[PDB]
Amino acid sequence: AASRALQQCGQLQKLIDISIGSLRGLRTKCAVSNDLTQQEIRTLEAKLVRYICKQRQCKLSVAPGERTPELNSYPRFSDWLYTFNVRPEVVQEIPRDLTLDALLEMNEAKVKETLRRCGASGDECGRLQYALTCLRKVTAIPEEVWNIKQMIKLTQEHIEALLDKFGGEHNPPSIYLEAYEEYTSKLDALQQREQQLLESLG
Amino acid sequence: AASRALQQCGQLQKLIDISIGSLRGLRTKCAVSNDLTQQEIRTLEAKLVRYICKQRQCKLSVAPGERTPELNSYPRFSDWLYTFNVRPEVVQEIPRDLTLDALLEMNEAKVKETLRRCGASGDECGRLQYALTCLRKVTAIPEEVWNIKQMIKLTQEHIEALLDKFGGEHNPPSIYLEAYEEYTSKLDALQQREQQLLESLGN
Repeated sequence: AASRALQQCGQLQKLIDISIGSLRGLRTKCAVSNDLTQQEIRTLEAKLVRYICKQRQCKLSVAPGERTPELNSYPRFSDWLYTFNVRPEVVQEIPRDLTLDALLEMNEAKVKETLRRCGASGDECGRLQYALTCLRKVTAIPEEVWNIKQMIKLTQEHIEALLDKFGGEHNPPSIYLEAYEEYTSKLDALQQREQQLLESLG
Repeated sequence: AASRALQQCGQLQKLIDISIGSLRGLRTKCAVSNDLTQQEIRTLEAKLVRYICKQRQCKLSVAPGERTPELNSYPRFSDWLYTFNVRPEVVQEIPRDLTLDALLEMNEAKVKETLRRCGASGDECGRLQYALTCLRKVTAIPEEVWNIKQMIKLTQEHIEALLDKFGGEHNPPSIYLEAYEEYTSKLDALQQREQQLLESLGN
């Protein structure tokens, strides 16, 4: 179990590193005051949180007894902080032995006071408090199978609704065309993943 | 301009209504403790915020003088609250004359005390405070043109990096395959929109 978990964290870390690069590019090379830039930042932040959660789940699936220190290093605290755009001068003022696992364990008043000691902004504290709540909520082929099937049904219904409201127009709005492309793509990704899960279950 | 802005708000509202339905389904028909469910909820919340901001931009691009009350009704405050999963018992305890435009005008202490008086949770107050900050940051064909071109370059680089790290594998991880599909799709959506913007800028 430890070998499989460490391999998965390493794969997840490649996605994280790529995504952190793209997030920095959106934040520095794009117009941040633009509503599409903001949508894409939020979407990439969401993927990074998912990848970080999956690394943590991989580490916790192993019984605690001597899961290799390489395995215990995932997820990386700096990756999570960078996901929520914590200023790098604040990351440098963070204690070395402090981990995301510790933040999850403290109460809300202690989290905020710890962030303030590092110089975190009031805007930065609410980000991480919200992030810990979204993180804590999350912390199985058949359970993944059922959930993916519900998500396919909703995605099919979303596409049908979009087509009902905008289909067959000769000057379709760009904002509709973006949703059409994304959701028909999402349906194909989900249907593919469902086949992967039905095989794993079978 | 009032006619065009109202028409755009109407199109945007159709996307909002559809998206609110899908968000409710994710929250009620799916496993909310699942990390893919959470990603998809976050992604739909992001689109909803974008649609609401675009409605607000449409209303504000028109000079204020007698823009029709139908136009002034966008965005709808309940749509924004539902996007951040505010409990309906809290929505009912919200004053009628209270608008999203007013919350944007208040200081942080005023926002929190107003939310608390409606019975909002501590998790709901920080959620909406975070939402107002993300909202306030946002609140033009050539500016859209330039931004899309930067986003295309990053999307292309993201795909190239995905293929560098995972391309040519015989058992590719599902999580990679999901990213590959999404980003190659996103590149096609961006490049199509770039064509549309280059046409509008041209004329």
